Amino acid sequence: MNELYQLEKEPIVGAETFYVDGAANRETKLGKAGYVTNRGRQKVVTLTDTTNQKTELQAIYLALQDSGLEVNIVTDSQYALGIIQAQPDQSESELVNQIIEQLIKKEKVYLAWVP
Repeated sequence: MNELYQLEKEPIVGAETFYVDGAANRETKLGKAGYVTNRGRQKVVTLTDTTNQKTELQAIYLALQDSGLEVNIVTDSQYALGIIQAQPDQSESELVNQIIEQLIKKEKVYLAWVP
């Protein structure tokens, strides 16, 4: 079963707004994810063996975890919000997974973007 979320087109009036951020140093694999909210709450967690993509997603997860039943979340990561947006499209994820499975089984493959 493909369970779907519903997002608001505008901020929820009166709801806590979490400004979330995350970053992972490419060399140490050590990242920090966290938020500051309009109501003056702040949290910063540390993640071991992580990537930029994962910490940015983690920051959103934290906000969802620590927020009430109504919540506004502003991320500085286009990537994280993009992953979430694409999640409901089961067909696309299948297509992409099947490409990757094909790539795995090839003995040699040159794959390149040529403008």
